Amino acid sequence: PMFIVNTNVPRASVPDGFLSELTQQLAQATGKPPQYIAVHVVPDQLMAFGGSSEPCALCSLHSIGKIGGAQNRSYSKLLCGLLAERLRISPDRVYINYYDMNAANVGWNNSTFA
Amino acid sequence: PMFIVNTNVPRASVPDGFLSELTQQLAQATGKPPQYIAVHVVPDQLMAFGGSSEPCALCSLHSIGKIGGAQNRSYSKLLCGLLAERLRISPDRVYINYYDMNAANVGWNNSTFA
Amino acid sequence: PMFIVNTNVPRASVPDGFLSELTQQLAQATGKPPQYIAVHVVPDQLMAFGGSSEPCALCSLHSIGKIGGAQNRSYSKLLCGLLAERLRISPDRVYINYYDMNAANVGWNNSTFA
Ligand SMILES: CN(Cc1cnc2[nH+]c(N)nc(N)c2n1)c1ccc(C(=O)N[C@@H](CCC(=O)O)C(=O)O)cc1
Repeated sequence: PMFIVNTNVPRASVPDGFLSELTQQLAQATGKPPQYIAVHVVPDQLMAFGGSSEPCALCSLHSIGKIGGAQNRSYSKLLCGLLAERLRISPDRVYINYYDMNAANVGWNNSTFA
Repeated sequence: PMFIVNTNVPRASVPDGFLSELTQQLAQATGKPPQYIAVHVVPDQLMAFGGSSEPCALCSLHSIGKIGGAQNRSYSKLLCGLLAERLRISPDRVYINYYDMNAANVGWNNSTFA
Repeated sequence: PMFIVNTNVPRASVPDGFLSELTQQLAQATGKPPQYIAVHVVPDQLMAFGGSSEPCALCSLHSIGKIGGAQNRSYSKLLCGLLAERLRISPDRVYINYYDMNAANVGWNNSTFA
């Protein structure tokens, strides 16, 4: 799985250990080994949410499977909780786009997962 | 709806007010209120189009519905027009990927829109 | 086609010629004219892969057609090879998401490719 957060929160406000916390929490949430979890945080972005430049985040979670109605509700609670606690971003200023990827459409290690 | 633009145009060439103009015009174009619109501009990027480093842009528009052939032609005219007028990017050096998101695959405020 | 690479490798470690090589090799691999190839490299990113912040890359290839099982395996060998040779990223620390875009869902030059 791959989780990306783009945010206008400044770099210095991203706490040490945030990438490792995201890795462990997403490994637990997706049921996949941490070795497969990729995380990417992009601070200092020029972005607005609802016309406002107060703290916000635009995010995506891609996974081969483990994506669906109830699962995505759970991921949204988990990830909004982490963004609120660690980055001080209100959950109503976060969007997360979820992508269920087919194995043939994910390259890795000179091939794909197909 | 969520609109992202990545461009090699420098930050100082992004005019004041641009995020608000994008918010307003996308609200009108999609039929969703400004409150739902997120916009994200990423200047100073290392990118080429057709092998050339002349000004260019790679963009995304994500929406739950309101995506389709005629609508996407209209969005492209609107958004290429804005990028040409405000960022001086030729419309033939812009790509915009459109994504019709399922409500269950969009998270916000601790849940999803399903 | 459009290829994006996000990496924690620093900007100074991206060699001169990288975007040009990606453009030429992707034109060759996809069979599309280089005039239609867009490339984008984003170094200096805060990211981790599998619990490690050693060099890694999260990438996307979007194309109208030219996407499929065998084609994506070939692209992954080509692109992981380039990332290893030029950026010193191990191929097992690379993810590439492939997207077969409908022509009506790609804006360009004030319209779509439909
Ligand atoms: C971002 N959204 C949530 C929201 C709801 N439905 C959607 N439905 C679709 N199809 N797409 C998106 N993006 C949607 N987003 C959003 C943002 C701000 C207010 C808002 O300012 N509400 C007023 C009025 C209260 C109310 O909405 O009941 C307020 O003062 O809080 C509502 C919704």
